[PDB]
Amino acid sequence: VRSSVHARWIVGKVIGTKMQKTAKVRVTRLVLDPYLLKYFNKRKTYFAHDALQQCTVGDIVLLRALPVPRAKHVKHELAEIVFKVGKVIDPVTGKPCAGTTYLESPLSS
Amino acid sequence: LRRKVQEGRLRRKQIKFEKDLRRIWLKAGLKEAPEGWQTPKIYLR
Amino acid sequence: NPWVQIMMFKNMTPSPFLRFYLDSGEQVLVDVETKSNKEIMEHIRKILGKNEETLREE
Amino acid sequence: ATLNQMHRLGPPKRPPRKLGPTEGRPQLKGVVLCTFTRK
Amino acid sequence: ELMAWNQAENRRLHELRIARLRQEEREQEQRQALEQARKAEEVQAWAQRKE
Amino acid sequence: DDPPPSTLLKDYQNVPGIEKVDDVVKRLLSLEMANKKEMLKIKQEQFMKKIVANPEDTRSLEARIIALSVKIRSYEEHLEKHRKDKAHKRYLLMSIDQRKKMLKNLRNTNYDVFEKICWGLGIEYTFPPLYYRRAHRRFVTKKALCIRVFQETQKLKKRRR
RNA sequence: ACCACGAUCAAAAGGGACAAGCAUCAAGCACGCAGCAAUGCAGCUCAAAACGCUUAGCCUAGCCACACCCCCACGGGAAACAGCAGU
Ligand SMILES: NC(=O)c1ccc[n+]([C@@H]2O[C@H](COP(=O)([O-])OP(=O)(O)OC[C@H]3O[C@@H](n4cnc5c(N)ncnc54)[C@H](O)[C@@H]3O)[C@@H](O)[C@H]2O)c1
Ligand SMILES: [K+]
Ligand SMILES: [Mg+2]
Ligand SMILES: [Mg+2]
Ligand SMILES: [Mg+2]
Ligand SMILES: [Mg+2]
Ligand SMILES: [Mg+2]
Ligand SMILES: [Mg+2]
Ligand SMILES: [Mg+2]
Repeated sequence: VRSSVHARWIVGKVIGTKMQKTAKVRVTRLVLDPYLLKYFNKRKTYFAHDALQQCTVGDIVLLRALPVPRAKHVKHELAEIVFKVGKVIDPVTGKPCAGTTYLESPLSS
Repeated sequence: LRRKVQEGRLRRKQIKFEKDLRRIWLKAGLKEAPEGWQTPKIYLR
Repeated sequence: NPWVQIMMFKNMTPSPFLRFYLDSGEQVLVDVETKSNKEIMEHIRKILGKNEETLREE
Repeated sequence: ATLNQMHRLGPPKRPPRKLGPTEGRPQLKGVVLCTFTRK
Repeated sequence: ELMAWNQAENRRLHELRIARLRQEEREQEQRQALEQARKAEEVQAWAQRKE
Repeated sequence: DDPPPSTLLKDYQNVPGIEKVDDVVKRLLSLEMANKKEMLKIKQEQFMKKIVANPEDTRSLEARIIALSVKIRSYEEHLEKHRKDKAHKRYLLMSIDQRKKMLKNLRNTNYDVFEKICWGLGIEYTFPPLYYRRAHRRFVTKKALCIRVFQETQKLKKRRR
């Protein structure tokens, strides 16, 4: 009722930043193979409005649907950056991390 | 004789390539080829 | 849950966790480190799963 | 083949069946041009 | 209330994590002390042979 | 730039009283009287001191990138003179690919160290092409014509409006 | 309802989903974005199959498409049973 865009909330990876104020994002969903009964990743490209140009190629972002499309292919906007590429903050402990190791120890605070 | 057939086929390939290239700029609206454009002969040494 | 987007990530944080995004914009974080897969299933069912009464009504 | 390869290739694609001398029809009408015998 | 309970469980697990991290920190401190002792002996011997 | 030939070897740079020795001993224990590998070791040590937070940790990804970059420079210097050495060309190409893989991992994990490594080693990180296909003559000519035709279409539209 | 409040039904428009074979159809050639606009950027799709050729009414309480042909029908060909019976 609040939007005409089908995909309301979607998480994706930024794969392009060559458009002005627009981020090209790759979104994967799990689709069942009817014959093999195994789930495979299916990819779809979304253009997300990024007014401040804070998105970098490789970061994981959350996209929220616009009330109406602002362009032919731009139907979403950047709600937040879930994982900045190479600058991940462990949501569980709130500490910076590099892969599977703590850059700052949780005990440090 | 296979030389004559092969060179005729190469000529026809070049003609087809030129025809496709012409189709593109004709559809784009340009009456003539791009200014200074000349189709190279890519299928002949 | 065919219409729910499920996405997986590997070796990006020191600990494993789940995050659920809701239509209102609320986010629910579930730490799963030191838990068994049954415990994770039961926890997510409890916090965000339709109870058996609602399913029977449906 | 692995499961990934089977998913990529998809279900087997049986080639279309070959039409025979009758072109997939029970019978055909014809006009006799010449009669002979073969060995 | 379900969200509140989930947050409470997260805090409980966080406290358990802090305890585990403290234990591991102490144990690793001791192990690092022993390994550094071996390293210091090796460095001393190597420096002496160079001299 | 290479270390000066007067610099001491990595193994004889912290010996006590190494500065109180004769000039002949200094020459004998310098890079001048050694092979290229000791010079490469000195280069690696200098890069580690300049870049990484813990120069003693040769186990980190940044240390491995520094070591492989020094090796890549050595292979390039070899191939400048040895232009027909196919084995060393292969080694250089594999080393470049491996360094790219390590740089990609570093970018994904630690962006600050990635930036520091890229600046220190003069490396320009490049994203891989999306498609791998031959750029044969027909395709190249056709793409050139399409770019041109777009340009005159733009000019004509600007004139129209 | 018919004083409308609104229900039911359902177009146009926006978002998503949606047949088969051929990759010896592998590149399409303007197919994107930003700005109130002027205009600026050079982008967009694609081997996870774009673009293209060929085949077929479909997912059947039924649905879609067509109504002699030129997709359309101002106009032209020309004079219409793919309504029932019938030739
Ligand atoms: N075609 C590509 O450019 C490309 C790009 C990324 C990934 N891939 C992956 O490579 C695998 C092979 O795909 P295909 O059967 O359609 O190619 P293919 O063997 O049928 O050859 C067609 C084109 O794809 C290229 N190609 C072939 N193998 C590739 C590979 N491993 N990586 C990149 N390019 C490759 C070839 O250079 C050729 O230009 C697939 O799993 C695909 O996902 C292919
Ligand atoms: K018609
Ligand atoms: Mg409609
Ligand atoms: Mg053929
Ligand atoms: Mg192939
Ligand atoms: Mg038909
Ligand atoms: Mg009609
Ligand atoms: Mg009739
Ligand atoms: Mg009729």
